[PDB]
Amino acid sequence: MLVKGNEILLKAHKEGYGVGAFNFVNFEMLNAIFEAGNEENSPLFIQASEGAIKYMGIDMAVGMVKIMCERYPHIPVALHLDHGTTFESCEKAVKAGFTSVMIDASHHAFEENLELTSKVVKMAHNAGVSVEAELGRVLVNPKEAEQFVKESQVDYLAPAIGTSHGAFKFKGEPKLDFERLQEVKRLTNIPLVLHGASAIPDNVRKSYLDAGGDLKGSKGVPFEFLQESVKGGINKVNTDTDLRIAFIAEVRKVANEDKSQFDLRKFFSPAQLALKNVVKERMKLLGSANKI
Amino acid sequence: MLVKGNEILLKAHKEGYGVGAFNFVNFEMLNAIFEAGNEENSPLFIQASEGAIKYMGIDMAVGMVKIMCERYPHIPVALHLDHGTTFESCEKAVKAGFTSVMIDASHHAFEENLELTSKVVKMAHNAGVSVEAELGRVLVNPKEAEQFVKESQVDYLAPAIGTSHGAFKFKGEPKLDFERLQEVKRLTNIPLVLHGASAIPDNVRKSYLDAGGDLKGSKGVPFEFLQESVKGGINKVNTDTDLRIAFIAEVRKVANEDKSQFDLRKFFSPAQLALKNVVKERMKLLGSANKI
Ligand code: NA
Ligand code: NA
Ligand SMILES: [Zn+2]
Ligand SMILES: [Zn+2]
Ligand SMILES: [Zn+2]
Ligand SMILES: [Zn+2]
Repeated sequence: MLVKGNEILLKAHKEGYGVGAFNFVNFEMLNAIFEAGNEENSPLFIQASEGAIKYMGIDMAVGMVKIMCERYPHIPVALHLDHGTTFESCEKAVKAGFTSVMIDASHHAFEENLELTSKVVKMAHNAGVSVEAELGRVLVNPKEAEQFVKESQVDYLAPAIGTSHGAFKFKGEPKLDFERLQEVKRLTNIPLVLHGASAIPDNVRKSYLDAGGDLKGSKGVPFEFLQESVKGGINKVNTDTDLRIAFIAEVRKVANEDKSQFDLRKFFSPAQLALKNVVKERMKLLGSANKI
Repeated sequence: MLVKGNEILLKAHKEGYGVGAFNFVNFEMLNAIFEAGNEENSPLFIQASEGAIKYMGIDMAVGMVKIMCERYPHIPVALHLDHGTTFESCEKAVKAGFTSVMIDASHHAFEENLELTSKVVKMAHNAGVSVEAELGRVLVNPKEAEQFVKESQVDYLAPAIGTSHGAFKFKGEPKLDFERLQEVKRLTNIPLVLHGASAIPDNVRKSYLDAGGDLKGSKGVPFEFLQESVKGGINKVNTDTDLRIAFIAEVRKVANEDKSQFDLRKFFSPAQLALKNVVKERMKLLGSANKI
């Protein structure tokens, strides 16, 4: 059932596992994410970026998730606004029925970030909705994180410890500041969020290139860094790129191998399966499998 | 809003125009169809095959359409089960919120076709749902059609007048029996349905071939035959193949021109536009534009 984001992440926080936060932009992605959670007996964070919401319509985004929740009413599900850019955007998500909203003001100075975050928190908490904020761009200041969390009363925090959104994360070898993660965790004692957490698994890379795609030397967060992140206190692991590559790899493959194929189901049933499997493996990696 | 299929088709019947019946299998197809209906001020018949319902789940098929209707509440919309093959399938569609159901028993002899159709009609009319049936494979016997409609109470009839499904309709020159259509129309005085009515326009074919697609010498119903069909009494024009070809053309196109592209919206926003334009033009051709 559809629940406050903090309901899910407080449990992950206390028990020391990570919950994948999986972006979707249409029915096929959403269906595959839900089937993965059902098969791995794992809670789900479902997130939609502002762009995904513009594409679907916020009414469709919420509506499709509510249908999927009724289909799998035993799975805890949070519906999360990913990288909300304005108070008004977070407010619209709250009104539409999102159960978690992220406000990204990390590009502002501390005082302005804190002020905007606090305003979102007041609004969202009055409506029973949980709030994520971000600190750091470059890396988080743990004492700043400590005061930020206490002052804003935000539910979870994304501290910058060395990740970038999308492919092409690291200018070489993957590096994450785990001692800084541990300090943030110690001082804030709340669920923490990792952005830019796609790993680009080798099998997903191989299916994408074998289908003719070009990943342009992208580097994901290695699996061991994700596991060490969770050990350091990460409880929400934002995952988008991995899903998109796996999905479009299969779409490209169908197009290549049958130039007369125009039944959408023939493109998107294998795409769903590939996406579903990435999610299932990620739920096992992060420790959310069998936590229902 | 969401209305009984007969509400839309009775108006078309009485005023002598055709309403396109457009199949969907996911959100992108449904969104494009609805934007077309909104931009051409046209009533909408939205169709889901049994395969599409299995792919989406009938709860999602109905759910997404209801969301779309609330987004465009000035548009009359019927949600129609396309080629229901059993009573139980039609009954499940009625229970899920479909407003029109088609039972295809045209492969049975007249007596068994009529018996199953009448059983579906009694169930669906008790629930306020309209019913379509089919006669002919062999082209329709107009005198059978007259008795069939009188005895079954079915709301609209698909008579076989020379069309098959999907691509590869005519292995030569297009040809439809308009004399037999006019007779069926005169004897039944109900809305009539044309199955296998995709035209495969030249521009859609070209886009698909331009993107490396292979249409294997497929040929559709020419626009002038579709217009002569509506002149003869066709009021519902089943359209599916044209939508898929135009959609997948743009998908293949995006895959070909950028091997690093894996943002789903970059594949499906141009796909939606190409599908919307096919639908808009078809609505103009059939005479449903500006009938809202
Ligand atoms: Na987020
Ligand atoms: Na039909
Ligand atoms: Zn992010
Ligand atoms: Zn971020
Ligand atoms: Zn048909
Ligand atoms: Zn048929």
